Amino acid sequence: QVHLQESGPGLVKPSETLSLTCNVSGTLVRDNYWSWIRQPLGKQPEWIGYVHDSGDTNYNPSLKSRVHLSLDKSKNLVSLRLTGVTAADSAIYYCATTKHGRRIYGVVAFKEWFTYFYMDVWGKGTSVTVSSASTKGPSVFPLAPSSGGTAALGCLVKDYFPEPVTVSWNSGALTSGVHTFPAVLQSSGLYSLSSVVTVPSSGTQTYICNVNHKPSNTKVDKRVEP
Amino acid sequence: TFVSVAPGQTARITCGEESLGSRSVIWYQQRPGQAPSLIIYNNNDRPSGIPDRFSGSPGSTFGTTATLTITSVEAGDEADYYCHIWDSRRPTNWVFGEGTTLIVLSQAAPSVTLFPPSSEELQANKATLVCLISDFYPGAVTVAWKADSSPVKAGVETTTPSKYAASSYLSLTPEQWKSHKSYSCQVTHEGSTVEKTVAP
Repeated sequence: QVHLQESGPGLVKPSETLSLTCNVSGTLVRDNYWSWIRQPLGKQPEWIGYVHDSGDTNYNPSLKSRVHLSLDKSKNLVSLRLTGVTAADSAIYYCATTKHGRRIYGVVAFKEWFTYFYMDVWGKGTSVTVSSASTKGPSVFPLAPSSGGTAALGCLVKDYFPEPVTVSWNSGALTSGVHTFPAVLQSSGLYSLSSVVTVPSSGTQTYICNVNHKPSNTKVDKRVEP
Repeated sequence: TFVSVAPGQTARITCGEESLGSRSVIWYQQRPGQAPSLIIYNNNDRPSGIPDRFSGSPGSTFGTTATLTITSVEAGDEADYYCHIWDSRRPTNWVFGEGTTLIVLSQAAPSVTLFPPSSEELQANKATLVCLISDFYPGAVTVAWKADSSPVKAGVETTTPSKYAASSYLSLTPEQWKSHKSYSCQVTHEGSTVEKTVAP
């Protein structure tokens, strides 16, 4: 299946250069147009540019002097560099396969012919925070079960920066009953979040939350017990 | 903007400026916590996996706005929707149209859960009370904390809820936690207030 996976630093300081990679499987990069798209928190997507091995490539004018897009055929990846970043560049960044279509009329309407692009396969996205604040890894604590025949149970992921943190349960073998809350940005300027699972109260299965904070290369497995 | 609709009914979502030239409109759907995904291209063509409940207004009558219609709406359709406009008489749009949030009123009252500090946090000389609030609509709550009967003036951090679920955290020292008889999380929602309490 065509599958795109973006990666990046999570945190970049103002004035630095943002460098992102989009790892591609299930198709060869030379055979597609590629777009990068970004979406700030609470806002709509903004198209950064599209690139093709042919040279049929174009950049968003507002970013023109700061952006570079590339394809690496040997490694089958797509790259972005964005220079002189500021807080306005904070967003989730996405890689997408980009298909091309044409609106074609009678020759009497030739001036109105045009091409359009649509993004048909997107990656999961990589979060980019441009901030002068330093990275901080989370502290992870278990939220012990105590009390319908069902109990709740969770993990507290405390005081990290920047976003995001991913939490899974039993490495992915528990996605039902699961609610991972959106993070709170605290007055300290650090984030915290919690994830909970709902389970039947009766000493079978083991419950472990797996927390990963990519920006700080932190991975924590936390067993949660009564 | 926002559009709310009952399950089974028809939703319509408007996006972009009034048309000038011939049009090709692309629509994307974004589910909470997910990437946008393509829903419609070339005004009314659908990619693989998209049912004919979703339809786009022709790139047609001059001076009109593009609309996405969703018939027989289900709760799975709840999402943000964005269009990307191609208009033969305008420059390329590098920003998508402003999004619209589709609300599906399946229908409301919050589930609240309140955790004491973990032994492990206490062993690190810290303490956090965790008040989890979920499964409520509409998405307005206020949270207040009590120490015994006294209002807490400090250490509270509470999320703005999103698609609803919300969290409130009370940071305390271990001796503050052990001192009082109890602490309470009070959740105020649609005229009512739900309280849960926790004690050493």
